[PDB]
Amino acid sequence: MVLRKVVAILLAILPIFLFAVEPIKVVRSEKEIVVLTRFEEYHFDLEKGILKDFYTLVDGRKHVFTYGNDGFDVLDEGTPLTVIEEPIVTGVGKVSEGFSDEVSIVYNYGYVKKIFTIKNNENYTFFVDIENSKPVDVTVPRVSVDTSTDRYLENYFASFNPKTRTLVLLKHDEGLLFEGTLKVNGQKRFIVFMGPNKRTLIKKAFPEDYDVLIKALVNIPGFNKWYDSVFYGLVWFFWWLKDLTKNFGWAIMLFTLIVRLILYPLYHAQTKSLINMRKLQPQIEAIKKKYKDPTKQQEALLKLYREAGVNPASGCLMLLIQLPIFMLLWSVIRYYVEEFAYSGSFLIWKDLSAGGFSNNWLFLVITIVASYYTTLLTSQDARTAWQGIIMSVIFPFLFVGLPSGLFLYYATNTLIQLAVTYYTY
Amino acid sequence: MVLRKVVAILLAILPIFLFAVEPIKVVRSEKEIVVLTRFEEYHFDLEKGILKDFYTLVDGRKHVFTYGNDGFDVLDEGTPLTVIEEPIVTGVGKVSEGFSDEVSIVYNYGYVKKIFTIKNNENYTFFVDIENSKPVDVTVPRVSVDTSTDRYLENYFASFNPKTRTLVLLKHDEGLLFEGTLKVNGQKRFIVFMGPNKRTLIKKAFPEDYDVLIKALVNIPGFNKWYDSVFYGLVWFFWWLKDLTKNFGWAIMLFTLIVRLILYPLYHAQTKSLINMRKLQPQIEAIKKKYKDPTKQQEALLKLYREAGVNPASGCLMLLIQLPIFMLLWSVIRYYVEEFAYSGSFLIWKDLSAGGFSNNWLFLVITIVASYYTTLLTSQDARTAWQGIIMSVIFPFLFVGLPSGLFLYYATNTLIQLAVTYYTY
Repeated sequence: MVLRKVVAILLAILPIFLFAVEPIKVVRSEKEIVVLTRFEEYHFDLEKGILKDFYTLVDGRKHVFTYGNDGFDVLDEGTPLTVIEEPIVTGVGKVSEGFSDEVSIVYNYGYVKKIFTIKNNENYTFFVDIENSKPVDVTVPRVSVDTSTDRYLENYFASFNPKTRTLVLLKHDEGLLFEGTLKVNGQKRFIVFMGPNKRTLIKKAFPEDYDVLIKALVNIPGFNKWYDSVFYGLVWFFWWLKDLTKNFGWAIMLFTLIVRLILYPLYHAQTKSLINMRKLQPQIEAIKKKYKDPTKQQEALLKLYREAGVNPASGCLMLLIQLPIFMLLWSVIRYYVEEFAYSGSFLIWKDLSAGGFSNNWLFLVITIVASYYTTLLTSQDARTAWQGIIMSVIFPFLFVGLPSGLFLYYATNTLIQLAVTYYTY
Repeated sequence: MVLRKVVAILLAILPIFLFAVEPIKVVRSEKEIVVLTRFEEYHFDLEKGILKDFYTLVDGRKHVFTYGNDGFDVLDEGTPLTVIEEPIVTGVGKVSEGFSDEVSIVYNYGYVKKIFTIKNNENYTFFVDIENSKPVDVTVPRVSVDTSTDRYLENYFASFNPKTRTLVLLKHDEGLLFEGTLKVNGQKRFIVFMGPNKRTLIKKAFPEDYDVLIKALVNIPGFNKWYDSVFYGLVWFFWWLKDLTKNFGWAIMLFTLIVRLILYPLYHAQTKSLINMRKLQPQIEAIKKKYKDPTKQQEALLKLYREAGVNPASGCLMLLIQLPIFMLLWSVIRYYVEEFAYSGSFLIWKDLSAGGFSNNWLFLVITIVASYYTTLLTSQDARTAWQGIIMSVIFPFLFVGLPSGLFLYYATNTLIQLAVTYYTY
C-alpha cells in the first residue's frame, strides 16, 4: 500500500495544493470592508455603500483611485442615499479567509440593490448589478486629473489617467445619451474596467466592439506612448503564438527558435571564426612554455595570429545583441503577468513571471549539464574544467532572481546550441 | 579580461557578499533606542538610561523581560538619577543602518558613565562598563516571577525564569557580599548573560568557574527538565565532534557514519532478506501474466513465497528507527542555531539550521542522482523508472522545508548506502 499511496494518494493531491490559485481574501472590518486579489484590491465603505479607494498590486502597491464623490454614489436628485441594513458578502467557493471563485457584495437601501460582483479572473473588470423600484441616479468613477481625457463614447465611457496609466472604462446601455451620472430604472448589469491600459485585457473585457473602441482610445493624448507601436506589435505576436501553442512556455520556445533561426548565420560565423581558431589553438600553435611569460609583453601571439581571416571576441559579442532580445522578452513577461498567474502552468513552473531559486533550480541544473557537454567539444585544452564553472555555475546563480520565463528562453536556446553544435564530423 | 574578471573580480568578491553576516541594525528613535541582532533584541530608554524591554528572536519573538524598576537603574539611596545629555552610540565597523562588529551605548549623568557594550557574537552576553566619581548603586535585572529561583552565588548572581526558560546570570566582583543592587565606586566592567539556559553558551560565557557555576544551576528547581540528561549528553557529544572536525557539517557526517556503523547489521539483514528476495523476484518466480489479476484474491503469492526465511517489509521498517535518530539530530540542530549562524559556513551551505529550496537544492539533486544509481541494482524489473520517482523526487520535495543539516545527514547516509551497496559480485 506504500506504492498505491504514492501513485494515487500522494500523486493525485500534490498538484491540487501545488497549483492552488490564490483566493480572494476578503477582510470585513469596522466601517470598512476590503476585497483583495492577486493584483486587484478594493476598499469599500459599508455605510454609504461605495468604493472608497482602489489600489494596484502589480509591481508594487499603487493607489490609483480615491473617492471623489463619484464612486457609485446612489443619489436621488443631488443628495445621496444611505443603507438600511448591513452589507452581505455573497461569493462562490467559500474558502477560510474568503471566497476563491467569485465575490459579490450586497448593498440595499430602500428599493434598490447595488450588487458588486467581482470575478476571480485575470481582468481588472467587475460587475455593478442593480435593481430599483423607482428611478435613481448613480455616480460614475473617474481617475483623470482633469476632464480632457474622459471620452463619452457610444455605449462606453473612458476615464484615462496618463500619470498612473490607469484607465476607467465601463460599458453602459445608454447609446451616446449620457448625462454625467447613470440614470436607471428597473434592473441593469454594468461592466466596468478599472486598471492599466493593457490592450490585450481590454480585448477580452469588451470583445464585441473592441475595434471600434480602440480607435477612440488611441487618440486620447498620453494613452499611446511612442514605443507602444513596436511594443504592441510584439505583444500581439506573442498573443498569436500563445493562441497557437496552448500556452506561453511553448511560445517562448518557438520564439527562441524563431529568434535563433531568423538570425542563424552567426553560428557559422561564431564557429567559422572558431573552426579556424579551435583548429589552431595553443596546442597546434604548440607555444605554451615558451620564450616568455607575464609582465605583459605579449608582442607575438596577437599579431602573429592576426593573419588568419578569423573573428576574435566571438563569445563576448553575442551578449550585445542578446540584451535587446532579453529586454524585449523580459518587458513582454512583465506585460503578461496577470495571464501567467491564472493561465494554468507549463509543466512544473506554475508561473513563469516569478523568480527565485524555487522555480529556476531545474533550469539551473539543466543549464549546467547542457553547458558541460557543449563546453566539452570547444577548448580541447584543460580550460573546460574552469570553463564549465564560469558560464554555468556563476552567471545564472548571479542572475537567478530573474523571471523564470527568461531562464526558459535561455535554456531552450542552450538546448538548441547543444543540438546545433552537435554535428560531429 | 573576461576570464580575469571572473576568476578574481567575480570570484574574490562573491563569497564576501554571500557569507556576509547579519549586522547589528541599530534604530535610534524618539524616547527609545533599539538594538537588534540576529537573535538578541533590546529596547533602551534614553531618559532614565535603562533597558526597557528585552525580546528573543529564536523560534519566534519572545518578550522575556519587562522593566521592573530593576534594569540597571543608577540610583543614589533609593531615588534614581537621570541623564544630563543625549546618549551616544559608539560602535565598530559602521555599516549603513548600524554597526556590524560591536555596539556601545553611552549614558552619562553627572560623574558616572554607564556604557552598554554589545558584541556581535553568538552569545546572549553584553557588558555593562561603568565609571564614577562618587559611590553609587545600580539595580540588577531579574526575570524570575517569584524570588525562589534567584541564587546569590559567590561572584555570580542567577535569576532563572522556568516559565520562559530565560536565565539572567551576571558576574560581579563582590564575592558573596551582595546586597540587592550593585554598589560601586571607581570603574568596573560587568559581564551579563541574559537568554535561554543553553549550557554550551554558558560555558563560553563563564569558562573560568563554569564547573563550580553549573553545580549550583542544576539544583535550581525547574532548570533541569527530565530529558536534559540524555539530551545534553548528546549535545556535548556533538560539541566534542565539532571540536574535533573543524565544524558541524563534518560532525554530522561522522555522526551519520557512527550511527550507520554502530548499528550496521541491518544492511546485511535488509539485503539478506533482499538477497533471497532480489534473487527470486517475479522474474525468477516467473509468474507475471498468470492465473488471475485484481479483484484482490491474492491467495497464492504471499503464502507461496512465505516459505523462504526472508524479512518482508524491509524498506518500510527502517523509517521507524529513523524517526528517533532524525528527531534527536533535528532537536540538536535547533539547539546550536546561534553557533550555526556565526560559525562560518560548511562549503556552500552558509547555515545548516535553515531550510527552503535555496540551500537544499544541491542536496536534492545529489540525492536524485545517487538514488538513481542505488535504485539501479535493486529491482531488476521495470519498477526502477517508477521507483526512482517515488523516493528521490517526491518525499524530499515534500520535506524540503527542513533544516539543511537534516538533509546533510540524509545525503551523507545515502552516499554511504551507495558505496555500501556497491559490492558487485
